[PDB]
Amino acid sequence: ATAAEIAALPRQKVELVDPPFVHAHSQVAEGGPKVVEFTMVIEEKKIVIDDAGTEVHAMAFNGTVPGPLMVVHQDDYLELTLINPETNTLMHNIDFHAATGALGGGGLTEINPGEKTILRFKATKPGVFVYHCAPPGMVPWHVVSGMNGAIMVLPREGLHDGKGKALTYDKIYYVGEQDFYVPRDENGKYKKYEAPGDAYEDTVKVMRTLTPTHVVFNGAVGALTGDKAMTAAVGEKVLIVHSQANRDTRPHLIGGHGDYVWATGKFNTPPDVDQETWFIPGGAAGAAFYTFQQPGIYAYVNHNLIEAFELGAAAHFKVTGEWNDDLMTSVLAPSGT
Amino acid sequence: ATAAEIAALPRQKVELVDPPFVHAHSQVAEGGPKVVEFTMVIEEKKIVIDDAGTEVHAMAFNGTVPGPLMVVHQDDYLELTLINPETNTLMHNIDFHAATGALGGGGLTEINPGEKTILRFKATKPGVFVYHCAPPGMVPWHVVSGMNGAIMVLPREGLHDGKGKALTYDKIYYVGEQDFYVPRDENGKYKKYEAPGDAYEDTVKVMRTLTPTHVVFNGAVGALTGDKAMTAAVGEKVLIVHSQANRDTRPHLIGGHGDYVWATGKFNTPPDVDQETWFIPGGAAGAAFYTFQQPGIYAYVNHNLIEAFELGAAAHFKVTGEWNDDLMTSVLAPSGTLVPR
Amino acid sequence: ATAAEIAALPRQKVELVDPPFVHAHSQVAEGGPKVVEFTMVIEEKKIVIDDAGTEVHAMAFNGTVPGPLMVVHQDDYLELTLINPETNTLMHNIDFHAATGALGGGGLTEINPGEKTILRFKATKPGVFVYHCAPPGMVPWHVVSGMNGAIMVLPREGLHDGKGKALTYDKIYYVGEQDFYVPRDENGKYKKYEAPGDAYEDTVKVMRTLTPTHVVFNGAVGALTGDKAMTAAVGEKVLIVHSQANRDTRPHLIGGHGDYVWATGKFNTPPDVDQETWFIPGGAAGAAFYTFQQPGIYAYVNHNLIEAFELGAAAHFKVTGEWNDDLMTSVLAPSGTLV
Ligand SMILES: O=N[O-]
Ligand SMILES: O=N[O-]
Ligand SMILES: O=N[O-]
Ligand SMILES: [Cu+2]
Ligand SMILES: [Cu+2]
Ligand SMILES: [Cu+2]
Ligand SMILES: [Cu+2]
Ligand SMILES: [Cu+2]
Ligand SMILES: [Cu+2]
Repeated sequence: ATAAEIAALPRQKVELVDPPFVHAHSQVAEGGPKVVEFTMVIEEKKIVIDDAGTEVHAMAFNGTVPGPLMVVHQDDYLELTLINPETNTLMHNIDFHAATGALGGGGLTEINPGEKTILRFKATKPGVFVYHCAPPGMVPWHVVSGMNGAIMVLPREGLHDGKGKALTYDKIYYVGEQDFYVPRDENGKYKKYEAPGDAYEDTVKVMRTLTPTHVVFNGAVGALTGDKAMTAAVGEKVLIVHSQANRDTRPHLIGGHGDYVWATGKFNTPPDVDQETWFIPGGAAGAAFYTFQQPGIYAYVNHNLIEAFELGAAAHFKVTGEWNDDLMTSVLAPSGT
Repeated sequence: ATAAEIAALPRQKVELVDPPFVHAHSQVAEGGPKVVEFTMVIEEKKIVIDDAGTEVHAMAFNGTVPGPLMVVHQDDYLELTLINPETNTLMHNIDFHAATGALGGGGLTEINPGEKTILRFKATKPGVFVYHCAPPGMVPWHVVSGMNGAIMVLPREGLHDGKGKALTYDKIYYVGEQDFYVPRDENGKYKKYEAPGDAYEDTVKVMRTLTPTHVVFNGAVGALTGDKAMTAAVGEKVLIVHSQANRDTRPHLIGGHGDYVWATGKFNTPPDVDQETWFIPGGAAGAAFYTFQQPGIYAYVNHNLIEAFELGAAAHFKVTGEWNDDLMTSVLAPSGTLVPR
Repeated sequence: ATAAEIAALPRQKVELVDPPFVHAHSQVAEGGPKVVEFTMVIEEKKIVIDDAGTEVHAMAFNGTVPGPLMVVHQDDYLELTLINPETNTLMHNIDFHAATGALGGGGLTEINPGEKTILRFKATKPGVFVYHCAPPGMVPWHVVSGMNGAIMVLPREGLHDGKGKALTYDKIYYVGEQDFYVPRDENGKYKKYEAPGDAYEDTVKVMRTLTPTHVVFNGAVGALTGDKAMTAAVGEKVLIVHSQANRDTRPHLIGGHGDYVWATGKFNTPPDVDQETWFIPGGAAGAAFYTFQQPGIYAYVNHNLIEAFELGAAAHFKVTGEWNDDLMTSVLAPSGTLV
């Protein structure tokens, strides 16, 4: 498209919402290509990531870890206003893995506290994609302080299976998984600090072990449970988008499956089917579609079960509806032999 | 299917066999859906996992690590009687990743010592799938104590390649890979404990390093070697099911390939072909089909070679038959002069 | 093929070049099956791998880490002369994951210093494949001392997408990624050793932690950056072959994609498309095809960004050509209240 063709397209402003929900959008595009406008404000903030009161100095797009999901259609333009408020201490930027050129946008969006910038890129490839901060010389430190999220670039005709049949979800959730590297003192207790830059050296030492102290969804142990358990009903079709900007993961729905999984996250790569556990490499997003068939509490985990049940990587779905005895029944409930 | 329709189905009782063997089955289903019956007793038992004599309190379905492979066909029902004998100390249950509902059956099968339960599920999706114990609050410790295995839900029509041509194997093996996290003392020697519970706190510390001390097939270093090597002949078609309930692996047949690999384990996902090394994420099973072309000893490994040769993840195949110099020949054997060094 | 037919095939000798470059070849085969002859000399030598002067006693096919890429077509034979010079100290051999039999050739190629051997195998399967040394009983030590590379067995009709359209690259690069395990003393300083065997017990202790001290391309931190960046132009089609003989990696082109990725490395498995980050398990090679669309500097990384930017696994591409403002533009450059 020429600059005059892009000038003539409609603009749409979107209000973002906190993960794991996703802002309003249409699965099939409503209209020709648009320039879709988003704004995120970077907040350097303390987050508490476990029930021992462990703290992280988060570097949080729109104040959440992960940052929020942006949704556009293929060949729309995503136009981001990124703001780095004067109350922050570090320079930040943004790399969209969905984008083409200038290190994903990072080369064009380096903003010191008190600056803003506006980047536009054409979303030429359909899929779910990581975005993350990447300041030269400090890249993994920002990413493993929670400065990452994902976008979804839907095909203009919505999702389809490998054979071209429509897949339409009722619900969509976004699970961002985070590896944290929290320094400990000589007694094994997690250290606290009064500014992000005070933890830097201690944290690089833990990062270089390649062994996270915590692996969590939505920024904390247990965050996607209780008030934030994800909801569905028997018969509803749910898309679960999962990202991990730095480290591999292997998502699994305990008691369910991934009926269709774009494990690579890319919708022109046909999805795998009937998955028990799928694999998303560090630096990517993936998406699984499932139709619930049984009610109950489900857990949703990274299936390194030490990562899930010792280090924090477990969420719940609460699912209403009628039990199906054909699919599963207790013929004899636990009872003396 | 209604309760009445399920009741009218034929029942078949299977006698399980120990890994890496798989109980007798038919590749193509014989007749219509069935309720296929299995029984396993859980044994908490000390096992040795290396030639030094290192000792784990295993938590073993049917007394083996891995637990045995159960084979049914798509839309059969798998009906398991699971028994937790009164000589065990812990509650156990089972989660079938092939099943739908109640945490894969875990929510409906928590048995204390002295209890049994019968779970039935419809095997709706074809593939190989992990199963493992999962007591709430203690899940990884049971699974990395060996309490996991796999099932295979064959399509009713048997296996096919991605273009629909039949793939019929002559033998099958099940390789269960287990990461173990054994505590060490102040000088670096592995510790032994009187009961499973005495090991718990020291074992969780090693688990949280995410670094196994042992990574093994069939429960111990070298278990599938020597008189326990797997075997085949030139021309024979072998399916190798591989599972890992907790941690990634990357299987490889040294001197062979995976001609067709369902790396995800799911038979409605077309298999990769011509693979050197395939990848099975923790929490899953996969399957590779190969036709042997050359005789001799092969190794089958996790191709993190430190895991294979330092931590235990290496098996052998002994293959009989004639050597094929078209496929490979030593044009000049190692030769030269005997030099000082 | 009868014995006289195999004996009558043409023999062609090919000169290797050092990674990340690849020897000249044709994408579509030229003529019928041939026996393609290569020779490699193994060098044991000390290499420096980071800006602190840390040393590895490298075990290097053809004198490089990784060893060079050999390129043949499907149903050619690859006939390698492997030479272990008398100034080396260790026995070595070679396992081609592309080959069938004898542990990939390792059982037929065990050569002490002062020996040579010639192995021929039929390249029956198309794809990129690891090769590595594997002396029984010391396999991971040789591989993590750098003794590994890859080959490419192209289909005779060249590459194609999943629909059958031809995919023809202008350029090809081979990135071999290496995990090293360098012992440290109790102050955290990397240790140095007189002879390669002197480091063996300390190095296996590091190996057993499963945590590399360094993760590098072309054998050293920074080897493919700066003035050693790989190059392309806007409009150019580039195939990037990547291998890792011992440990998983997850390549990513920062500011680009893998337009077609044979993530398994095998050309009869249809490529994934539009990839951000692909995944190559330890013990395999993979290949990504991309057409560059934007000029400027790119980084090409293992996207565990701690492995990329703390442990060494980052390369650059320098790309010439015109900026495309349709694909990306700065609507407002970084700014505070005033311009
Ligand atoms: O089935 N997840 O442990
Ligand atoms: O070729 N297996 O090391
Ligand atoms: O986009 N690589 O960090
Ligand atoms: Cu930042
Ligand atoms: Cu990135
Ligand atoms: Cu148990
Ligand atoms: Cu599970
Ligand atoms: Cu060697
Ligand atoms: Cu190998």
